[PDB]
Amino acid sequence: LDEEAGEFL
Amino acid sequence: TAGGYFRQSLSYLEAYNPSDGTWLRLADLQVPRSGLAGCVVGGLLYAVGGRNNSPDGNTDSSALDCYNPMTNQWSPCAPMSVPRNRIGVGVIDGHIYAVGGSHGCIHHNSVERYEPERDEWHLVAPMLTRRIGVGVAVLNRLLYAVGGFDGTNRLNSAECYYPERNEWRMITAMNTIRSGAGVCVLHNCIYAAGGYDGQDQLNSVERYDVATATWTFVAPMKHRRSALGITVHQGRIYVLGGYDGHTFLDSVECYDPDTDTWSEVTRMTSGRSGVGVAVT
Repeated sequence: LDEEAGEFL
Repeated sequence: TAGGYFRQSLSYLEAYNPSDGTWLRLADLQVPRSGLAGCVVGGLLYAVGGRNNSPDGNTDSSALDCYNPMTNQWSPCAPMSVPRNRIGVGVIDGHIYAVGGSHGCIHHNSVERYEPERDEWHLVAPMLTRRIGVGVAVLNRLLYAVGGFDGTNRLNSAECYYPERNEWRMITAMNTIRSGAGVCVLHNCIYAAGGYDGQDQLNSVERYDVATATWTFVAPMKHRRSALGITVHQGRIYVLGGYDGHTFLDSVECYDPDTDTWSEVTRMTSGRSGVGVAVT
């Protein structure tokens, strides 16, 4: 999703 | 640990006893948050910044709430001037410094200051660099901003703050670009654990020495992680939460500073990233 924390777009 | 993210932002405040080892819940946060930072002042635990990434919104947070281990209550305190997702915070003399973070597409270089005696916020001088996912550590009562992301480039640079002149000073840059690293001071000076450099999550861990102005590598963890929590109390610092690029990792690794080894100690019930950690 987001590469650093994994949170969604 | 306070907050975190797994499928959505979390309200979890839930502790771990490395002496016992079991997991048990405490009061949830008032508002779910991830990308926040945690710290202690006078024993009380304060969760700072972040955002609520939920099925119905993605609201960056300018709030911070104080919790008391004596009575299991979260009590709102005064909010900041701007919301700060992926914030870094440092504690000097039991005072609260809020560093960088993002609000929408704006990547802050601004820094703010909070007094738990009085409960307020005032702007100080901006950093040299806009930094979200910035690691913040305090050493010899100096405030350091380490790594992060300026909106285009991820950073290996670090800078230092002087509480007497409102001025930021670039120091020696890290050996590794690190955004969303775990940054804390252990024994002597600044440790930089893991993070994301724009292509891979990091298991390598760096260490800064102020007298020699030198960053030196130390043994790397077994599993890579960015957006992890970090906290110091009894030496032998553990890493909790984060993400490696596919799974919200479920490893708590423990580095011993003497033999310089890593080994997985325990695991909480679910994977999680973007936490604010401190210990009382």
